[PDB]
Parts: sequence; structure tokens; C-alpha cells
Amino acid sequence: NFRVQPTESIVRFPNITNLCPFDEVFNATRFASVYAWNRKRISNCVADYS
Amino acid sequence: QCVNLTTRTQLPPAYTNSFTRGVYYPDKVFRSSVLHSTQDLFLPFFSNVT
Amino acid sequence: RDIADTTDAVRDPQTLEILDITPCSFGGVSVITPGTNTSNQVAVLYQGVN
Ligand SMILES: *[C@@H]1O[C@H](CO)[C@@H](O)[C@H](O)[C@H]1NC(C)=O
Ligand SMILES: *[C@@H]1O[C@H](CO)[C@@H](O)[C@H](O)[C@H]1NC(C)=O
Ligand SMILES: *[C@@H]1O[C@H](CO)[C@@H](O)[C@H](O)[C@H]1NC(C)=O
Ligand SMILES: *[C@@H]1O[C@H](CO)[C@@H](O)[C@H](O)[C@H]1NC(C)=O
Ligand SMILES: *[C@@H]1O[C@H](CO)[C@@H](O)[C@H](O)[C@H]1NC(C)=O
Repeated sequence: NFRVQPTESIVRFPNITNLCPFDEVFNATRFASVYAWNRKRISNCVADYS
Repeated sequence: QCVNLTTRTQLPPAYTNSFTRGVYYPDKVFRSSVLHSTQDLFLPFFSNVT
Repeated sequence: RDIADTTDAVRDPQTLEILDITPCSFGGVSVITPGTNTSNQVAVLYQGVN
């Protein structure tokens, strides 16, 4: 029997959606204190760790 | 703030023969001229819709 | 999907176009031969392929 072997593998997924707000937590001009720390909960987005 | 509206005309709801309403798409797929048997959360025909 | 319940058409998630998936195009190999005492060459038939 003969089977046409694949040449390459392609991975296609939906476009980049709304980004997680890592710009606010990392590029803010004035951060908070140690005894008073602002706990920011981030969800419903893709987290770009690149 | 909360104000008592009152004027509660306490009447019972009625019943109606739901004939064919309540049929949705059970999955995210395309079928062309295909009679497909599914089993999912549905509303039966000729039901007692309130 | 189709009557046989297999994937045959997918939606491209970035550019909203509809492609169809015709299969891997395999087949069988049938060898047409005379006897080994009669001759030594064969003909190869590939089963039902373009
Ligand atoms: C509305 O009336 C009921 C009658 O018992 C009473 O219990 C309730 O407190 C009233 N609502 C308000 C907001 O006072
Ligand atoms: C449900 O609908 C049927 C059809 O009219 C009726 O005969 C039956 O009494 C209804 N059920 C109730 C509990 O009223
Ligand atoms: C995804 O990005 C491409 C650009 O490469 C664009 O043509 C396409 O319209 C985008 N998808 C959506 C749903 O906007
Ligand atoms: C080939 O020649 C003839 C014709 O088929 C046959 O009778 C003979 O036995 C064969 N010789 C072989 C297979 O060595
Ligand atoms: C292969 O498909 C093309 C497309 O029409 C057709 O012209 C050609 O005759 C086919 N060849 C065979 C061997 O089936």
C-alpha cells in the first residue's frame, strides 16, 4: 500500500485577543507600599509572557 | 434604600402547549442534508410552558 | 461533518474563509506479472488514484 506522507505541519489558531494588563502593573510611575499592597486580579485575557 | 411597593395582585400563572419551540444547536458543527440523532438538554414537544 | 461523522471542512480562524478537507489520498499496489520463467518484468497498478 502507498500513503502520501505529509510534508509539513501547520498550526493555525484565532488572532491575538485583548492582552492582559501587564502594562499597568509594570510601567506605572508610582507603585504602592509594602504594608499596603494593591492586589490586582487579572483574568479573561491571554497573558503574554514573551 | 428599599420602599414597599405592595399592590400585589396575587394571580396564578397559566399553562400553554409548547408545540415545537425550544430547539437549539447542540454543538458547533456544520451538517449538510444529514439527519443527526443527538441527546442533550432539550425541551420536549407539546410541553406545559408556564 | 458528513453522514459518516468525520471532519471534512474547517473554518480558518484568522481569515474567515471555508476550506474543505479531502483526505490523504492513499491506495493499494497491484503488480501485474507473467510467470518468472516466462519473463522478469512487471507492471504496477495503483488502486483508484489520480
Ligand atoms: C414591608 O412590609 C413588611 C410587612 O411585614 C415589613 O416586614 C417590611 O419591613 C417592610 N419593608 C420595609 C423596607 O420596611
Ligand atoms: C399540561 O397541559 C395539558 C394540555 O393542555 C393539560 O391537560 C394538563 O392539565 C396540564 N398540566 C397541569 C398540571 O395543568
Ligand atoms: C486577524 O489578522 C489578520 C491579519 O493578518 C486580518 O486580516 C484578520 O481580519 C484578523 N481577524 C479578524 C477576525 O479581524
Ligand atoms: C517455465 O516454462 C514452462 C512454461 O510455464 C513450465 O512448464 C516450466 O515448468 C517452467 N519452468 C520453471 C518454473 O522453472
Ligand atoms: C486527474 O484529475 C484531473 C482534473 O480534472 C483530470 O483532468 C485527469 O484526467 C485526472 N486523471 C486521472 C488519471 O484520473
